[PDB]
Amino acid sequence: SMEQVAMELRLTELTRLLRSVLDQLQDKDPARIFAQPVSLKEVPDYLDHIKHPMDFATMRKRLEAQGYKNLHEFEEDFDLIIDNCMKYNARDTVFYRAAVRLRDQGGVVLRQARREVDSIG
Repeated sequence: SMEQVAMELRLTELTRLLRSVLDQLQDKDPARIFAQPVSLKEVPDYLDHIKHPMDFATMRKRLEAQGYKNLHEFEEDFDLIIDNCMKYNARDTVFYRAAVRLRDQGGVVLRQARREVDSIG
């Protein structure tokens, strides 16, 4: 139908916007701490601690499959990156500290994203 197409164009444009959001958030991680999944070869107990692992490469795969229906779903995955890190790693670690800085700096980007998503519909 024409409606299904219109809907598909909306999703494509959301995907376009979320791709720009993702790039902006990932720039706030210049150390690439959150770029890839925690390695289960190198941290073999990880899934005993963290039940829903997440990382920027995994978000990108979902994004490019158009698997984010709305900004909330995208934000859920970003929050998992941060929250998983802040539980697994102690406060006095470069990992924890990187998550805090990513959360703080990401907030600005996500605040405008939500306005843009609502604005453009």
